[PDB]
Amino acid sequence: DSEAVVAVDAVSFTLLQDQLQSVLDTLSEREAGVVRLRFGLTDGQPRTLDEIGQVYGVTRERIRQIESKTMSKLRHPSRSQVLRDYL
Amino acid sequence: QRLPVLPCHVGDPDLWFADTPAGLEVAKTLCVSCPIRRQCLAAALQRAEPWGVWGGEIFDQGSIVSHKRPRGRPRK
Ligand code: SF4
Repeated sequence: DSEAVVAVDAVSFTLLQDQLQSVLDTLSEREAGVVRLRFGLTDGQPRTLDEIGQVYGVTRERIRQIESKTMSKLRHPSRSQVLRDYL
Repeated sequence: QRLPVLPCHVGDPDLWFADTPAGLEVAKTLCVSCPIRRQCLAAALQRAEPWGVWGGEIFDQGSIVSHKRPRGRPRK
């Protein structure tokens, strides 16, 4: 059955979600909410840039600048090693 | 492996983006003993990182500044 649950990818996916929740929780609240709403980690629905800007009360260029800075912060190795081994 | 010897992720990661010129100075010089300064600095220069300490050097949005300019009137 070449399309079954491989029983180690499921537990690896659960540990990946746990580690991603940890690394996202070690940030600022506004940046973490922006990243979650941008990549759809809340409820599986990705949100638009103007939608995040509307619900957080700032402009879209401010939102995308905060997103770029937060993506740099996550790309930094100090936060990035424990997720670098997963991929 | 050599992970606890790696000076990037030894301590708190929020230090390396502190917005004071004197706070990040020990963060920049703490990568003096880093074993992977060449590849880290090379990746940081090629992918144009806009923030924080990278390869034992600070970064603006595109390039390398020597020391970050403090808040206030600069010295004549
Ligand atoms: S910024 Fe410097 S000290 Fe930090 S991981 Fe990269 S090379 Fe090592």
